[PDB]
Amino acid sequence: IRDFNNLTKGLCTINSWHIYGKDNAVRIGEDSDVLVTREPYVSCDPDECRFYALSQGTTIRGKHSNGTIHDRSQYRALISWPLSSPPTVYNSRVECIGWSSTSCHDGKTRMSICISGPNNNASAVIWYNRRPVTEINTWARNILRTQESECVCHNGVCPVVFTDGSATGPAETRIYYFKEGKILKWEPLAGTAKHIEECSCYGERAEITCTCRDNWQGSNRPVIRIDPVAMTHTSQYICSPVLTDNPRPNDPTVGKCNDPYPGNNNNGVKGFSYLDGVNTWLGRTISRASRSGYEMLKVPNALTDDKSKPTQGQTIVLNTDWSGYSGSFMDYWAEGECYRACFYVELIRGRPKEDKVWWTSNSIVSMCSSTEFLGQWDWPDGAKIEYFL
Amino acid sequence: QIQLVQSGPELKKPGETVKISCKASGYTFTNYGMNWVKQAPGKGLKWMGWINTNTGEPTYGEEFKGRFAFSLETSASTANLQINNLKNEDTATFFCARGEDNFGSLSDYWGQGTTVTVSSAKTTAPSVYPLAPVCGDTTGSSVTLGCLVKGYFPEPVTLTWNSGSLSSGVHTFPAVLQSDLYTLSSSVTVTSSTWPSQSITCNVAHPASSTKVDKKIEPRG
Ligand SMILES: *[C@@H]1O[C@H](CO)[C@@H](O[C@@H]2O[C@H](CO)[C@@H](O[C@@H]3O[C@H](CO)[C@@H](O)[C@H](O[C@H]4O[C@H](CO)[C@@H](O)[C@H](O)[C@@H]4O[C@H]4O[C@H](CO)[C@@H](O)[C@H](O)[C@@H]4O[C@H]4O[C@H](CO)[C@@H](O)[C@H](O)[C@@H]4O)[C@@H]3O)[C@H](O)[C@H]2NC(C)=O)[C@H](O)[C@H]1NC(C)=O
Ligand SMILES: *[C@@H]1O[C@H](CO)[C@@H](O)[C@H](O)[C@H]1NC(C)=O
Ligand SMILES: *[C@@H]1O[C@H](CO)[C@@H](O)[C@H](O)[C@H]1NC(C)=O
Ligand SMILES: [Ca+2]
Repeated sequence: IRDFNNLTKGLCTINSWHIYGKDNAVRIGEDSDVLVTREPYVSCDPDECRFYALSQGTTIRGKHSNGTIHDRSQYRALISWPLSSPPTVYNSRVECIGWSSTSCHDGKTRMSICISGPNNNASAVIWYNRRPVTEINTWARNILRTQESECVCHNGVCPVVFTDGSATGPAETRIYYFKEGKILKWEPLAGTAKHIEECSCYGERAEITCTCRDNWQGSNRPVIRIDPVAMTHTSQYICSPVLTDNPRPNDPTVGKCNDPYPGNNNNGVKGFSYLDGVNTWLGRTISRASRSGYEMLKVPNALTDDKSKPTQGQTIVLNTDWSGYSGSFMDYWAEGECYRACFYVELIRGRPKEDKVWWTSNSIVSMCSSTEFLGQWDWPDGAKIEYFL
Repeated sequence: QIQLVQSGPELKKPGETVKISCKASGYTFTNYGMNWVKQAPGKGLKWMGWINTNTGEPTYGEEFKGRFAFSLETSASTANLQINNLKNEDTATFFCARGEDNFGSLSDYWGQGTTVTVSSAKTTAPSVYPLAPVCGDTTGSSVTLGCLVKGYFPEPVTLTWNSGSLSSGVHTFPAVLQSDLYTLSSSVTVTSSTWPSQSITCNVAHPASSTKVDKKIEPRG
């Protein structure tokens, strides 16, 4: 659309979740040429939505897929492919090179940010309208990292959070505000979260909100609210005792708002939440211990009340199937009064758990908010690790 | 919370097949898969495999493929183990645990076990004898009585001094196998004031062959 976007609506009433799109990438990859991806996200253009993910430069079935469990290699790009098609060697478009990304569209065209390099000489290049325009070196030389999901723009301004430093320590997270590709401004992490890792975001009423990972000492979730106009921000935790990170302790009756709810150490998983008062929904794995299942629970006022519980659920995928990363996205350009809220779930396959195959790849599964209360299905990746042997 | 109960402990001679059950109280069967662990009086705990109580997908640890079969009676929220062409090597106690996650890496909650004894021996009900003392200062202001349960097969044997009500003072020993059968002992030290004033008794149920004795310990002194 020839004019930048504004976030002018609020969320629609989230009463159940319908299916939006699921590629069956791993089921199709026992016989077409699908690339091994990991870390998916889905982000829309004014004209189409498309799945994204980091590639590993090899197909599921080809010999170089052995060891795609390694997060970082100079063979990974951010690639897009049409909704619910597989990332296949032939329909996949490359966006930019490197091992951590984040991309979003500003109303006019799209930005895409790729981070690359060795852990202590890594570098970000912010592409905008498929041309490189800015580069950022590491500020702390320890695996410089950005969102792994859709970033969000308002009036030409798209906040990105980055983190460089350790996911065990204090690390140095830093919020940037780009416009048309250039560094407008940036800010150090302000507010109460201990460590910020890997956020997923959304926008409503001129506010960009983000749910993230406390990989340091938190089983609850640091949340960052950004004012795109003031180019300013806070961090805090989700008050609700329903813990969404994973691994997890049992859920308290009273969680904690301003510090990491403790129990688990140096471990997390990327995840999201829609924080909108009575109409709040928190996604989390069904497993306490590992990436199995995905549940969506209505927990009214979860961000604020430190004693909040579910009033309604929805299982996205059974505990006896596998889950993984999750982040949010919205069709910002979509006719209506409000924003249909949506999310994706990475279905991870292979190693380390299904170790009989030497690879690790995944599937997208994805849902969006239905105001009617629709019946539920649960949505398995679907492949049999035994046909690849 | 989750309350898995398992079937009673069988005696099956080499060659046969036994049905071992786990019945799921507590959770919603379908969203948590069943784990089966073997505990020999040897190694300690062994994973035999999982059962996806949703589709029925079974996974078996190498030593278990083929003679073993995890199955379910869904409806009953029951999971079953089946050992076919039974070896005396399978003589052990098995568990169903509940897999927290997909595949059953953690096992939150375990049933109480089911002990199989693979053996050709005959069920020989016991002879129960009341062991009462000839005389002597048993430590001080106290008297021990005893009871021997010789002749039974197979274990278990449930002993109780006076209907359960006599508790403080019992030391029931383990059974020990001499060749074909078991022999057992239990001691109960009572106060000098309690006996033969009150009525001490050695109540014995041999579940295995319907035997239940109550020898009284008459003074015989
Ligand atoms: C047709 O389709 C419709 C629409 O899809 C179906 O209706 C939906 O069906 C759902 C299942 O019944 C129902 O969800 C439930 O809603 C209640 C509200 O009254 C909510 O509390 C439930 O949430 C718990 O349940 C799941 C397990 O079933 C848990 O895995 C989840 O964590 C929630 O439990 C935990 O929450 C609290 C804090 O943790 C505790 O109170 C609770 O004990 C529990 O703790 C354990 O679990 C945690 C993770 O598993 C763990 O961290 C912790 O340590 C503990 O281990 C659930 O959402 C939907 O509300 C319902 N929706 C609608 C509109 O109806 C309908 O039934 C279908 N009908 C037919 C014919 O098919
Ligand atoms: C976006 O909103 C700003 C005010 O925040 C306005 O000046 C601008 O022209 C708007 N652009 C569009 C396409 O709505
Ligand atoms: C590749 O896979 C093979 C078996 O297919 C395995 O033995 C080998 O160690 C794997 N890794 C590398 C670097 O070759
Ligand atoms: Ca965490």
